[PDB]
Amino acid sequence: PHRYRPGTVALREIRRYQKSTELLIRKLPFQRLVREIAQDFKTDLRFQSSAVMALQEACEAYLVGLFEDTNLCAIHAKRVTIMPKDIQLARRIRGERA
Amino acid sequence: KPHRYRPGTVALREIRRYQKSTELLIRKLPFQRLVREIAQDFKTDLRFQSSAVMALQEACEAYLVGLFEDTNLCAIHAKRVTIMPKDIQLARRIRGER
Amino acid sequence: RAKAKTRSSRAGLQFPVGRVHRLLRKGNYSERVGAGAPVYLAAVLEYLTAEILELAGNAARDNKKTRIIPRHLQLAIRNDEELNKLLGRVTIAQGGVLPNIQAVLLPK
Amino acid sequence: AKAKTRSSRAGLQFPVGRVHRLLRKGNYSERVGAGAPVYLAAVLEYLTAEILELAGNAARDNKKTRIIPRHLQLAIRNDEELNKLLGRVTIAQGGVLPNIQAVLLPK
Amino acid sequence: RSRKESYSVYVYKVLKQVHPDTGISSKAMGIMNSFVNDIFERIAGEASRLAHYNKRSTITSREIQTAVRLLLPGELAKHAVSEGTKAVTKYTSA
Amino acid sequence: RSRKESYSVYVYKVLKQVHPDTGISSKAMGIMNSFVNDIFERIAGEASRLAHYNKRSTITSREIQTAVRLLLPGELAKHAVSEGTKAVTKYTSA
Amino acid sequence: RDNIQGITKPAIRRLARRGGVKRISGLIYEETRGVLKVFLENVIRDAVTYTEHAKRKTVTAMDVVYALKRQGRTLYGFGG
Amino acid sequence: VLRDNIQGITKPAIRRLARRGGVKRISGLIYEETRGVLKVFLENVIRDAVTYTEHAKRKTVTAMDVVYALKRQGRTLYGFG
Repeated sequence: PHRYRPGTVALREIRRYQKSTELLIRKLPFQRLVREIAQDFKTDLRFQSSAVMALQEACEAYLVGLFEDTNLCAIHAKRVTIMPKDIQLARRIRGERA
Repeated sequence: KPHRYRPGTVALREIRRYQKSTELLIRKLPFQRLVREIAQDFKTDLRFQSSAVMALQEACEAYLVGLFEDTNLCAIHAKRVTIMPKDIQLARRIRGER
Repeated sequence: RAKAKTRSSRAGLQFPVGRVHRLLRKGNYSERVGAGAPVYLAAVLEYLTAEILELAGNAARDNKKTRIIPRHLQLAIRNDEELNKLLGRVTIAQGGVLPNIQAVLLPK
Repeated sequence: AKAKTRSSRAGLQFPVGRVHRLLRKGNYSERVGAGAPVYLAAVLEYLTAEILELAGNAARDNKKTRIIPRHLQLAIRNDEELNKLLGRVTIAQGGVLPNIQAVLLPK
Repeated sequence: RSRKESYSVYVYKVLKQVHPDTGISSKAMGIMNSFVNDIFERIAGEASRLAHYNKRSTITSREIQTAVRLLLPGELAKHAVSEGTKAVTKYTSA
Repeated sequence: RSRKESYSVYVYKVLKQVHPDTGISSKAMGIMNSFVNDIFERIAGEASRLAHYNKRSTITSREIQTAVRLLLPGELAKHAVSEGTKAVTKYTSA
Repeated sequence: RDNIQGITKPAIRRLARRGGVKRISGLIYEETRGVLKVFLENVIRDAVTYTEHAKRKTVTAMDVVYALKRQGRTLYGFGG
Repeated sequence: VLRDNIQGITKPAIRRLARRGGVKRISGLIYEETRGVLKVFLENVIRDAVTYTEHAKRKTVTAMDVVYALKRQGRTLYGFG
């Protein structure tokens, strides 16, 4: 049966998700996570819908930027796989850990 | 028959020496000439206080030292000990300066 | 009395000069405010808006559309050096990213 | 009548009247309460005392009796919360922290 | 009876000037409002700082000009300065 | 020929409090002045923003408290808040 | 209350594909979950501070916008 | 006028700046590279500084103008006011 070589569907997905503007996390899990996190700072808070929408937009932008930096740190070491040490290097250089 | 240190010994000794101190590492007069040349490229017939050029020197040295630390991290990431220009470029790109 | 020809028409602008004057007064920036400061600020703001809107409209007409959406604003901003360097630290909601794949990841 | 100042009233060392005047003249709001200068003076004094205690411990550690900018840098960079409050400042004549990567050492 | 002022109609006028027959969505118009407010606050804050440094009590056209030069880069700074200067001379000479 | 105010004597009082017999150089004292001015401007700017957001016209102790909480981290925020609160109660009760 | 496994592994892989990544290690998912939780609590702390200063109980979009702007991460579109 | 002073930042000076940063071995192509970087940095500050100086109608650049430029680029500096 027809099988693509490892890596073809990868670039197809890359083009597809770089052509789009959608959100990539489901909304209900992110909402539950936000409420659970806010549970420790103050109890019985309410959230507008636009508040959780803004939080999701910001989080996705942050993560996409971090993944670009991680990809650069991976290519620097002559690989194509991203590993946790690449994330750690990117965040250490940005100043988020330091 | 004469005494010679193996490569990398005087380098570590100099690392300790220059991390233990607080002096400036660039000569005053060449730096002052450089600053005046750039300023003249911006606006003719300028003057400078002494504390202004001193502030410029301190700031520029701090900048370069931090850049060299990030460059060392990028080099070690690639399983090397020699810093090369591509490390400077990776550090300046992840930082957000180019 | 006379016809009250306003201020933005006097300066030849589209943006409001009186509103900018009031915002400069009420915003607690200084204890007095000149007469030409709102005119200058309105002119600058109008110029910047027109620049970014022209770029966004060219992008929109490039994708065979007639109505600008946030994606077109993002494509306009990220594709210009000086705008991308003025707005380098802003996030545009529903904007996406720029299509760009590293060369080493391509096959062959 | 007898005039005791405001910093003595609040039990502080920093000036309350000067902070009040700086808050007025700095164009931050069109009115300024009475307890705002007291609060701000107390906070500033606390922060100064913290950083000075650390710097003095560093200075007495290097067998010296007089604080110099190097000691301020050593105090700031060695504490998490100070280093994270002052993470983007340059102290003139401060130097750096002695630190060599482990892979560069011999053997 | 609570209102909510915005730059929607002025942005629409500018758009109809540079692109006579193109429209704009509502979310893009919100983006444009956010942009105008952000740039306004940047310029006004920088001009206030400049006025404080020189122990002046008035914000004039020179403070705005210098803030524009300090904030915008190259092409943008040059063209914005020219535009504002022309506006001010047109205004005073009228 | 105009005078130049500074926090030198107050920093010296605090030093003589926490370290009775240690001195300080002149360059370190300039560093300390720079530090005090910087932190003062940070707190005051944040409190001004807070007052503008809520359409209030007065800077009070709550604005300063919230600015302190927004600016300092963890240990620092907790202890600074406690110190300022104690100061204000000591001041009003006198 | 594992609401952090609500961020599934295919979701993180989509986020990586948008960033141009072509191959993903198996230990990346826990790392990104930790990073995201750190970022989120950093933002929500200041949002809740802004809220309780105004003596409200409902977190508004403007509170989140301000909390983001103070982190140096300005966000356009929710300024209404 | 004065021209060609970037070479006054000699190779030993860059090597010392790298030693304080913890660098053990240095490629031969670094030096040139570094110089470029430094120049860019200075041009970004001095410009800002001069923009302040002409605003006050002065002709001499003071330390406060340098401190303001550095602060506005997010590089706050303690010690000079």
